[PDB]
Amino acid sequence: MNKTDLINAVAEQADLTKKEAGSAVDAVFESIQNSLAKGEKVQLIGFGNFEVRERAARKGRNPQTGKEIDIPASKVPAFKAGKALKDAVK
Amino acid sequence: MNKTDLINAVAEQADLTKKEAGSAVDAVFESIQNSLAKGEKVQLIGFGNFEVRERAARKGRNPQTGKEIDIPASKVPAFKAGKALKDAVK
DNA sequence: TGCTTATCAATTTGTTGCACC
DNA sequence: TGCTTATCAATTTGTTGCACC
Repeated sequence: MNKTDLINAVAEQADLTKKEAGSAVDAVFESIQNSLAKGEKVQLIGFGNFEVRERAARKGRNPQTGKEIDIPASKVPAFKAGKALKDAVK
Repeated sequence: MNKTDLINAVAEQADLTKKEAGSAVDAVFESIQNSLAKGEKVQLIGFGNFEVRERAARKGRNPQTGKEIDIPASKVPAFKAGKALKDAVK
């Protein structure tokens, strides 16, 4: 599924036009994104929670030279799936 | 931000009624859940990917007995953040 | 939900290039 | 928007119990 697919699925289930569904879908993920950008958590009952996490510094490898790379600590978005999601997948 | 806030933000940004925004938000979560239930990833440009991950078996510890726990393999929902989202949060 | 054991194990993640990611 | 390095490092994850709602 890509976003176009999701838009079509939403239009069908919510009984909206394609345009309205597109607007709706763009609005949810822009809104989740903007909330995370402010360090604000997003808690979506029946789905899951997004939050910003502080990731510690770590190491990577350069594939061409084989040299170790320093990866500095950074803020990263994380998602915690709710029970409904976990159950359906399992 | 919670689901109610998300619905409100959706109604405003997408120019939809609350009923419509409500239905759309529900349809988004359900569509994602259903796609994952079938093992198919939901890929959203910029934002990231919701996907199904086969988690290998692992080990834990019982906090009261100190005995090792065999954590079996299972399928779990995972989220892989896209570039626009990673950038906006760092 | 949100924190939580360990004289816990070990899977997982993140790294570049690809003129995009 | 997905593949991708490792004769790669090492953070992270995941475990159960408790205490709230």
